[PDB]
Amino acid sequence: GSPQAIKCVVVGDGAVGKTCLLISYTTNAFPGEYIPTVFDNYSANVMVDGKPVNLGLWDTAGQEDYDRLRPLSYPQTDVSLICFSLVSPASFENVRAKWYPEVRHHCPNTPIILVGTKLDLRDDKDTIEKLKEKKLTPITYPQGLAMAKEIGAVKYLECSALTQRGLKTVFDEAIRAVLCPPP
Ligand SMILES: Nc1nc2c(ncn2[C@@H]2O[C@H](COP(=O)(O)OP(=O)(O)NP(=O)(O)O)[C@@H](O)[C@H]2O)c(=O)[nH]1
Ligand SMILES: [Mg+2]
Repeated sequence: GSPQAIKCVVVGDGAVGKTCLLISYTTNAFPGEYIPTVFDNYSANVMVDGKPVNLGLWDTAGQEDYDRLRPLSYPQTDVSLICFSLVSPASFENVRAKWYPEVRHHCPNTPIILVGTKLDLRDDKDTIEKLKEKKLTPITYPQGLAMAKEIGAVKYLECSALTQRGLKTVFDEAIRAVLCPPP
């Protein structure tokens, strides 16, 4: 047959690491240094569970200024990654306050993966200490999983675009959430 075409849209607050996640996955290199994007397209031709897939990846802008344009990326979405940074509690709460409602509205009845980004920073002695000074604490795995279940996500996954810990898994699971498994 042909590789199954699967459209995956990536959303979440500005600076949670959406573009880095995509560039790290598709090229194996982490981009130079930060810079907001305005809807870039990426792709991956891969095997998952013995099936070839053409994964089309749609990056989106997290900033509020791009709210009116973001919806143009949603038609025909097969799976959505809702991203939050593990070291930004606000970005976590925005999963329920903003991103889930937006995705559910524009992409009803398609799978969602919840992605906790910047896993390397949850492990950063410094970063922790620094969050502490601000009365913040990183989001834990159980906390993340609970958000996932609240929003009906098929999976909760944690990763670092920088170290690539758990990176491949995010995309294999986004594809698995779409494919029809064996009998
Ligand atoms: N430590 C660390 N930093 C990361 C990781 N991923 C992205 N970052 C950093 O976080 C910042 C934002 O990343 P970026 O991918 O541009 O975020 P975005 O979600 O695409 N922002 P926007 O919605 O504005 O386009 C950059 O400084 C980038 O280096 C990570 O896995 N670990
Ligand atoms: Mg970006």
